[PDB]
Amino acid sequence: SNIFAGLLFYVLSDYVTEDTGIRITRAELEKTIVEHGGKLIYNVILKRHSIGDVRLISCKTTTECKALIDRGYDILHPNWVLDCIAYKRLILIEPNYCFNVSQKMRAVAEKRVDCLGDSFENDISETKLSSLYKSQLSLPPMGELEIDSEVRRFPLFIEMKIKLFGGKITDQQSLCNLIIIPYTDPILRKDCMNEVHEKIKEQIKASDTIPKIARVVAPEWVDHSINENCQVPEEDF
Amino acid sequence: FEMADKLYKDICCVNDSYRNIKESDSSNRNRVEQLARERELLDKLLETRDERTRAMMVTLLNEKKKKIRELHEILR
Amino acid sequence: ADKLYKDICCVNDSYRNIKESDSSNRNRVEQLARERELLDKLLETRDERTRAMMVTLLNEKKKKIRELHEILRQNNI
Repeated sequence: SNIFAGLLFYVLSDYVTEDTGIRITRAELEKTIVEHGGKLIYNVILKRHSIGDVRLISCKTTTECKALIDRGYDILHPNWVLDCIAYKRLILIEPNYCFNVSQKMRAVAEKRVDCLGDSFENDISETKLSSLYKSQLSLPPMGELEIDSEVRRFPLFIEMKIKLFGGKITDQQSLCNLIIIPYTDPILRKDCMNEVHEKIKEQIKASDTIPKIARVVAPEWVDHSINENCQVPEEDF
Repeated sequence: FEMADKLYKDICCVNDSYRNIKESDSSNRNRVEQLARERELLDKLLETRDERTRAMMVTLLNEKKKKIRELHEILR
Repeated sequence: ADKLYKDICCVNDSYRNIKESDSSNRNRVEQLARERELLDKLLETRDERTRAMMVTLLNEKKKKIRELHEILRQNNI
């Protein structure tokens, strides 16, 4: 055909033993060979070649295949062929075969994924997350961290309450870290500024040094904040 | 009749158990109102942010990964 | 006279809507309200599964970001 080779990213003799479709469609062997055999030179075709062994052997299913895993060679496949299409090739040969080099490759492989799922490939697509995600059992639980993501807020005294919670929070129903307070008249505004802003100045009679004073913010805050990240001072009532 | 006024005594249940339907045809609609208008424009929407959260990760977890391959590929 | 025995029509005011807004509605106000407390129990369950995910990945590559880095000791930058 000559695409010359769109993207000449091998030097290694490929030859492939059978194919199917994964969940979408089906790649159709000639359709593999040519979809890289084009993209780079390498051959099922006659090669008496024995002078050094980079014959990479890709395959979906086995049967007729057998007789050479049952002779030591490691099958590794395919995807890795299709996944090399994605970006470039030095896709460090990660879990995808029928070969098994038990004590010596499925062992050397896992070195090149991480603890849970992804290779250190070019990882991810927002789908590829949900891929190795809906798959789990090991998970080392909570604790402390000091750099975040796109979901964070910190503890206080539902709608307002849960908008804290719905996204990285704590909450927790006594004297702590923050106060969002429910607005308006003698009632929320005044009786929530209650005496209960006064029920803070018992701490001082108590605690020897100044019981640290938290910041106090219109619920208003949470929202006008939730909408990017967080400010505080320009925000009373 | 001194049998009339009984009816001139509906004013009770059939005016008060009615002044009752009120706060039950009001307040119990009013919640189903609130209780929905709330979440049906909350729950599923902050979760627009479950979507924002991904890309951050993606666009800025592949951040970390690149900065392996560079490393890993300056070595013998 | 009998014009009042003729206001039983009233207990039908009652006999449709209080056959609704304390019938039908209270149901809505708990059947589909102690629904929140089905999902909240989830959307924390999930939301905390999927934070412990994110992290331990962010976490996994950061560990490795040292491993390699401080194998970069013999051949410094």
